[PDB]
Amino acid sequence: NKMVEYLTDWVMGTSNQAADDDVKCLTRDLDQASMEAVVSLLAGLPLQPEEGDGVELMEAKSQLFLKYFTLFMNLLNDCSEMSRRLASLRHCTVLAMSNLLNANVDSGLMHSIGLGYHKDLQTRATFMEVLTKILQQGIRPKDVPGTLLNIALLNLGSSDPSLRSAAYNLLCALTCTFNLKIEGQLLETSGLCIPANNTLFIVSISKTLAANEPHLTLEFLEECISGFSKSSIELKHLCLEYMTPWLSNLVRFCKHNDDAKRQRVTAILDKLITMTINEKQMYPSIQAKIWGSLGQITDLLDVVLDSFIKTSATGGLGSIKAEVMADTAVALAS
Amino acid sequence: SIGLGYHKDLIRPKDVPGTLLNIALLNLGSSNNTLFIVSISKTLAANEPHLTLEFLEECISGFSKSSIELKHLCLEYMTPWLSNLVRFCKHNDDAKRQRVTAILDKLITMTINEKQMYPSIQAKIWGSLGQITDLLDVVLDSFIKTSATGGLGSIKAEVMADTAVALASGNVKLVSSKVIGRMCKIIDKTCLSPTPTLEQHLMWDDIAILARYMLMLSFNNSLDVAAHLPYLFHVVTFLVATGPLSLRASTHGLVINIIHSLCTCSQLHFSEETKQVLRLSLTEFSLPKFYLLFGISKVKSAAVIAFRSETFALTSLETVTEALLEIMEACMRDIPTCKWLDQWTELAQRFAFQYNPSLQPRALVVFGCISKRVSHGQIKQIIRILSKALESCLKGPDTYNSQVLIEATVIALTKLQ
Repeated sequence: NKMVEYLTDWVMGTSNQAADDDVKCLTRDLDQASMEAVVSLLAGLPLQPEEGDGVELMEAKSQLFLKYFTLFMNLLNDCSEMSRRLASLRHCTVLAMSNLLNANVDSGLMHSIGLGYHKDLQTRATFMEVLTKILQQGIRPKDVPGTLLNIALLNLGSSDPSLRSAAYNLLCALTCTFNLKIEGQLLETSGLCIPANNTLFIVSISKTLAANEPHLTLEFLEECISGFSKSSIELKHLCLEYMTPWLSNLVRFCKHNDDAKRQRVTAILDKLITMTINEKQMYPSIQAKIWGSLGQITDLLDVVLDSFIKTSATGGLGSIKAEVMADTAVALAS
Repeated sequence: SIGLGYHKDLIRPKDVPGTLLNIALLNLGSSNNTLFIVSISKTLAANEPHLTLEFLEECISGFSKSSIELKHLCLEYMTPWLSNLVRFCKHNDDAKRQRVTAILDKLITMTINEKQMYPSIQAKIWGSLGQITDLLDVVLDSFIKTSATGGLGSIKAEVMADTAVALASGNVKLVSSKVIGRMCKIIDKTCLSPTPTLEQHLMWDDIAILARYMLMLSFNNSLDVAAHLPYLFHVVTFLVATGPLSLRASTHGLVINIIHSLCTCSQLHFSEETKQVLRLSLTEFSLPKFYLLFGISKVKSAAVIAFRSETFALTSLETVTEALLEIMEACMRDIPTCKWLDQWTELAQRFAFQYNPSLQPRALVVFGCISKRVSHGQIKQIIRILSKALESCLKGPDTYNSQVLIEATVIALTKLQ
């Protein structure tokens, strides 16, 4: 593990220092070879930090893993958009990242969950292929449930056939491992030609998972509200569609005698209010879908109204937040 | 002069009720009364479902000129009115029929154009208009006509193929049966004006357009395989390694998806061994050999090439048909009353002994490979087919078709005997 810190410095040492076409091609070839060497070296390599300053293993492992992961992501995110090397180098980098992640289970996904949404759908596809392997090796895997379910459900309705296939295989793995009452219809496969219009299928899967398995109902909601900002408009519509079936479950985890649970519910409601205030293009959809459904449940009215009032005090009189929440009170009332 | 209600930024007197109600409903939301307007629209649609035609025409017309938020409101309060269109479906008026055709065409143009709200547009309009079992025939006919006008590989054709999944979400059996029956009917009716190959036929555009419908409806058992398996196998046998590379990949994906749906359908309970055979078949169908057998070789993945816009030998078709028959007979060990081989044998012998330039060379081999009991009439017909093909090759300049038919007859005899 010692030489990793060296060749990591060597890797992407001149990712932007090239100045000549021949120099650029030679540096790209050298980077491809070095990436191949690092990928081969990290394959199965445990992540054991050098003995630190009386530190726990968790902190040193997180620091080292984060250093390598950010180095690799900086290399790859700059590696998109020498001309022939652009694809081989990208694949070598992502293979190295996969071999790093698979080696360390409770030292990985914490900082890797942000690659699922990404911007490079090819990157995301590989990420969900990796997670499928990991979950089949028979952050604790309790909170990983909803966080992974959101990623898989969101990535089914993508615009790349490979991405949808990867997401489908991920749901197959997650349902098999976590025993979710989705009646067990999915079977893992490859070469599937998943149709592009999977809105009804994803929405039905989410509805059945919510009703049959309202076990998590919080990690999924937090992840979906977080990722609703990071998606595109069409996927914003899809995400609202399969998140509407879940907002009903928030009632049960609202009156529980836990301060952490109440704070989590309050944060979810605050994020939803912020989404309502900010997203103006699809405003009637957001109202009639989220708030028009949240109003139909009697228990959560006190919490929702209190969040409205607190955000009104924070935003200030005459501010966009005040007007938005005054109007959305009409939607909540109905 | 009623058009001024559909303003810019800030005549029978019976139907003007709806033609003015549309203006009122749209204008109520201009600059949060969306819930009120939507509820008013739903209540009017239910309690007063009298016209349901002038109002829909007016709303579709006004959707084009509205704003994005106004478009959201328009879809929201107009979706409740699409369900009531079922009443004016069995009506015995030619004018009403033309009106419904125009309305469906306008909705199709809206679905194709406004791609921003596309998930919501589909789930609201088509996800509701599918369930009305009376209007399925009209919807599918308009779909096929629009796709034909676009042609294969068109934006309209792709959008219709994608929207067929939404339509079939509601009524899987009806739409699946309609699509399969129309494709089988086109294939059969191809036997009236024979041409040397299918890609040279006049109905090839129809065949290609209807194939992608099955490709998109195959996933997640939206074709009801447990009832349409023989026709799917028949179509695949006639389509294997035919047409452009996109269609070859589509055929491969269709077979893979049909096998997957058969393996993951809950309407047919299977023993452990049968499901194991099916899973092994799905594993084998992705191997490098079958990619060459389907003609989709030197492609990394079939799905990647397929969702975008080479000579074939009868030995390959024999191998593919044998594999499919293995899967089919493996399935049949559990369904006691299954008559699938009878159906496929009937649909193969139908095309085996009737002349055609393109369907007969394939059909003879498929019949030989699939048949379970031959009789002397079949043998005599096969031998006479060989004799007539030899005579045609000797006389007619078309050497390739005659040689292929001779080879098909020889292979059919080899299997049948």
